[PDB]
Amino acid sequence: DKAPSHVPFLLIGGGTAAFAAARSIRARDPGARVLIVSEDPELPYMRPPLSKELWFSDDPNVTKTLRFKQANGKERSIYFQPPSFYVSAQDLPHIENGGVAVLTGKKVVQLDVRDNMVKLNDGSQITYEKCLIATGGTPRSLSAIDRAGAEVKSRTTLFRKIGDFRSLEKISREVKSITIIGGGFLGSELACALGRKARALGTEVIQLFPEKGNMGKILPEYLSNWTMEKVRREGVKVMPNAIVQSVGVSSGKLLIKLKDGRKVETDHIVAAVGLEPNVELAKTGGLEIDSDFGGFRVNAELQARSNIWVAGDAACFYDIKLGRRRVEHHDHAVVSGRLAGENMTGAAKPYWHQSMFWSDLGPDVGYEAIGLVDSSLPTVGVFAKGKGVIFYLRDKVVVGIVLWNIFNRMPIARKIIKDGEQHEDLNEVAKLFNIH
Amino acid sequence: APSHVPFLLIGGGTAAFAAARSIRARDPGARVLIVSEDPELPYMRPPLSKELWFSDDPNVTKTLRFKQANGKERSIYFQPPSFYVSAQDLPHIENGGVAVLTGKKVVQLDVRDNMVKLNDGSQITYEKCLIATGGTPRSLSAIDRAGAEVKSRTTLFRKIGDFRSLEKISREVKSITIIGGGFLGSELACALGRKARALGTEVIQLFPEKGNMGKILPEYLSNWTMEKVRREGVKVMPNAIVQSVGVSSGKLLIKLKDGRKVETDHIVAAVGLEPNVELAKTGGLEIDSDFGGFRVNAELQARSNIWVAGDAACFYDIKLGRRRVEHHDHAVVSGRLAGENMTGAAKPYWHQSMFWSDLGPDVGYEAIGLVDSSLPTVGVFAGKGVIFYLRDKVVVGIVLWNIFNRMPIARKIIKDGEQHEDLNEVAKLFNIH
Ligand SMILES: Cc1cc2nc3c(=O)[nH]c(=O)nc-3n(C[C@H](O)[C@H](O)[C@H](O)COP(=O)(O)OP(=O)(O)OC[C@H]3O[C@@H](n4cnc5c(N)ncnc54)[C@H](O)[C@@H]3O)c2cc1C
Ligand SMILES: Cc1cc2nc3c(=O)[nH]c(=O)nc-3n(C[C@H](O)[C@H](O)[C@H](O)COP(=O)(O)OP(=O)(O)OC[C@H]3O[C@@H](n4cnc5c(N)ncnc54)[C@H](O)[C@@H]3O)c2cc1C
Ligand SMILES: Nc1ccnc2ccc(F)cc12
Ligand SMILES: [Cl-]
Repeated sequence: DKAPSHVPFLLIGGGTAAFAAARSIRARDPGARVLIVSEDPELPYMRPPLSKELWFSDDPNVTKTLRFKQANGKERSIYFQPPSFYVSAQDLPHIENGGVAVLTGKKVVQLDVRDNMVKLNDGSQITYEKCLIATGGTPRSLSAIDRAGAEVKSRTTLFRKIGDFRSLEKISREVKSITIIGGGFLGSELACALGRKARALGTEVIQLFPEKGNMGKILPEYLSNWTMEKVRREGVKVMPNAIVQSVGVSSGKLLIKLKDGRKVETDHIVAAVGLEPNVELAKTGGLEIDSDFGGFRVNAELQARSNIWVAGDAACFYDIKLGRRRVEHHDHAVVSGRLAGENMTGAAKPYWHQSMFWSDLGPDVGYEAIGLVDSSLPTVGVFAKGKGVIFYLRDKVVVGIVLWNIFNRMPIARKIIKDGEQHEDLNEVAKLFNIH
Repeated sequence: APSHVPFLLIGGGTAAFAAARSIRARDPGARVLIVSEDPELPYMRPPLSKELWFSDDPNVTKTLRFKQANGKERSIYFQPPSFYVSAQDLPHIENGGVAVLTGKKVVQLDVRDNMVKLNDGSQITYEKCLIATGGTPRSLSAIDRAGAEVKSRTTLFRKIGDFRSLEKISREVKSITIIGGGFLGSELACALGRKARALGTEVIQLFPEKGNMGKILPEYLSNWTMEKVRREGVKVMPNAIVQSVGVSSGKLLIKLKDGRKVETDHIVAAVGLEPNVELAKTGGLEIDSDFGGFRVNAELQARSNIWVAGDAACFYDIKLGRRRVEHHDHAVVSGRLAGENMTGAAKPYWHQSMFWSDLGPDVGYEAIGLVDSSLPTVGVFAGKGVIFYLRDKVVVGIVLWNIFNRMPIARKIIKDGEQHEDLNEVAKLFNIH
């Protein structure tokens, strides 16, 4: 498709934050003409299903349909909207009452803030009246894998996109051993997914990471340790306290050497070791980057310059209640994207409604969280019967909450963090989550 | 006070006035309200440490008028009172105007409701707001830990009242000690030194650095400046760190960490500035933990309808990085820029501001950009000279020593960002051969 020379609303990146902004812009300006520029070839879609529901689908064609049943039981697509919801970029300036167009397979490579203009990888130039940067991030790699050969790189997956789910799902049906490097939520979710698939095929799934347990940087040690046992019981060989020294090929198999004496033989590697914000457009744009948290530095309204906002994983924003942060959650991309779209239509609203996070580690372990969640903060945990709540404290105030197997109570956790009261007994607060 | 005003400027100093003029020039019917905690109308401060001390008129303390370098006499006030309109008539007068509400302090900022609250309970809503609160002079821990008599005999020099009180003190006591080697402390030393020569009194200046402006100028130039300050009738004591200050038989006794002790009658502390950021709490506005002040972007904007300018603004310089500048011309430039952006300009800080200092009649300094003695420097001299401050193989700051009317040249060198193969050739641009 050809890109129009001018568009009122330009959204750079075609992910969750961009789509939520497009929906928000259209809801507030019913005749709005919104162009999304996406380097990926796919229309906007949500990523959480790529490590969860799509692996537990009953439909054996799930790799083709990309449909899944939600907790409510209703089936849906990973795509936020079907193609019929969008208009073509060529017809965008002509269609009555405007619409939302997605220019796929195109990357914005230059940003001219003074002239309100971008340049694409094919030389096309597009002027805008208001611009959203929603470029997300790029998965990090391991130094050991960067130093390894080309064969190792070709057998290492950085799990982010639909193509990664399709390649890894097919690999899980062809090889006998897959090793996941990374103890975060993504690595743990993939371990449970591959663990379930391995039980039916009789294959091997290994997860190794330097922490003492899964999500060691997020959950307290005792809860991190308990989570590791549940991941192990999903058919996963979990190796905590594991630092990769090198990776090589030995008789067709990948050989992982750890800083200790242990060695791991496997057929394929999946690296889930964090994200790097896509901030390359800051150079040509003269946009400030945050050296502490990374990403584009924006204010409480997600604004960088007069006609430029940033949302999603790439936005380092000022939280008037919690301080300067950068969040990499799905619901944050939705909330921050929606907020940006509103401010692109004159709302002038600060980030106020805190976004939630969630993770499913099998069918028996569900986590929900909100606010500042970091195992380095002091914590108070209250548990009962299997379930519990963990409060993260700062300045004698709750700044983060993790709900373990407690659902439909995120608004309560959100209000506790908003009120910012110095509680004399967190066990009484725990009763708000039906913990007695 | 009006209940509502389109343009509200918090603080009545250089940045506020420049913003009001800028707003009025772009929106000729604009109605601008300045809220100033001081009782005085907007005025420039540089004369308070220079021209007003070298005036021939013995009534200068009353007139607050001085002769410029051009020789034309003027007031420290930016405009006469007749230039302003009253706050009562501001919402009614044809074609609007600029009003100043003196003796009133904004004590609360409600960003959500576009509303401020004054110290007298008055509430004022706005459509666009400029925070130009400047800063407050810092004090010394040694003087804060001292008694009330020490505090009462220590001057923090910033306002008209400080000039009047210090001028009177210089005619009543025999020894004044300035603590601080910066531009303010050195200018006051030369001023009191000239005034002391006619009375035969004493002026002492002590600071921790090896010389005047040790944090700004390279060591060799800082030392040379110290000798010139001494020749103005000043006893300069470098490498001096105050350990404590007390009163001994009616005299102030300053005890230094190195064992030295100084007897004096009055102290002037010129040891830096603290940005007035108290409104950030109620306003939910971010402060910069590195440089201090309100954190704003390249357009000096904090929130949708709030800008910050002057000494209190920590802004992003797209060419030089995040900074906070405390110069007179920066308050003028940033204030003007804010006013333009408050009327839809959407312009980033681009025109670099200059600063200057006069240390007597024989030493004039002008500088621009990032000027810091910790940066690598190259000095080219001929009585006069230029000092280049380098970073990433590029000139990021320039100091001109006794070279005038060439700041646009220095400004262009920093803008071009060229990697010069020979800075001696560049010095020829400043008539240094
Ligand atoms: C497998 C997986 C599972 C997840 N599961 C969960 C979960 O269970 N719960 C949760 O809370 N979060 C989860 N997350 C995190 C959540 O998906 C992210 O926070 C969210 O996708 C971030 O949205 P975004 O719009 O900021 O960026 P992205 O979704 O990454 O979208 C950015 C898009 O812009 C493109 N782009 C980048 N630069 C340019 C450019 N210059 N020009 C054009 N296009 C460009 C990128 O290619 C990408 O297509 C998961 C993430 C992954 C990868
Ligand atoms: C004695 C002296 C000599 C100087 N000489 C030079 C020189 O030679 N060259 C140079 O480049 N620079 C010089 N400077 C620095 C220059 O004067 C300052 O950079 C300039 O005044 C900054 O302007 P401003 O608007 O940011 O703040 P200010 O001029 O300080 O104005 C702020 C005003 O706002 C008021 N205010 C604060 N908070 C509130 C509130 N909540 N409500 C209402 N009002 C409030 C403050 O009382 C003050 O009146 C000198 C400064 C001083 C003090
Ligand atoms: N000459 C000066 C006197 C007092 N304060 C100053 C602050 C900044 C500056 F650049 C110059 C000053
Ligand atoms: Cl000291």
